[PDB]
Amino acid sequence: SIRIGPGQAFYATGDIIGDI
Amino acid sequence: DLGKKLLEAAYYGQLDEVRILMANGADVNAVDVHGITPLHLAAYFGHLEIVEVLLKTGADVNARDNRGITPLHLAAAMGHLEIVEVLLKAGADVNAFDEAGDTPLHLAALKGHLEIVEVLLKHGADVNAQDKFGKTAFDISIDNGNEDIAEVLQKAAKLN
Ligand SMILES: [Mg+2]
Ligand SMILES: [Mg+2]
Repeated sequence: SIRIGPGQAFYATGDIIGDI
Repeated sequence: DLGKKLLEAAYYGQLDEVRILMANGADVNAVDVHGITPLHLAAYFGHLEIVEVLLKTGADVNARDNRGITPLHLAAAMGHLEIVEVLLKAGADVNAFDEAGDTPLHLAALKGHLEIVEVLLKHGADVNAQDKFGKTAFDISIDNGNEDIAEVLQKAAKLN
């Protein structure tokens, strides 16, 4: 999944954006 | 319905439709169940003119999604320098922390954007801010081997 560490919140938002 | 169309217009770079929707009463601060606004989407996808129109018509420059991500976080990570500059000029919080504790400076360092790092620093980005993993932007630049960014972050820290 999203790897745990720096950037994880950014990547989670990016993934959500990718599903719109 | 107008808010969903406005989100989609921002996503797909539909500048003229953004103008039309807001003339017809669309909420410039429309927000989805993830906390994402039109301004977030325009910042992420690099739609500079849409960023400008949204701000002119009242978009909250500092909107946080459900993960604490702001439009500035997204533009900084995605390498959109002019958008970064426009957001800062409009009052964007340079040191906004997302739910991982990352600031725009952390993300600009993570994705290796030298001039974005420099602009953030000139607007007061905090070299001492640590994310929830104990990392400053400098630590991130060391971890990803970006010597130029590490050098400018170390200089900023020394001259603070
Ligand atoms: Mg997806
Ligand atoms: Mg450059």
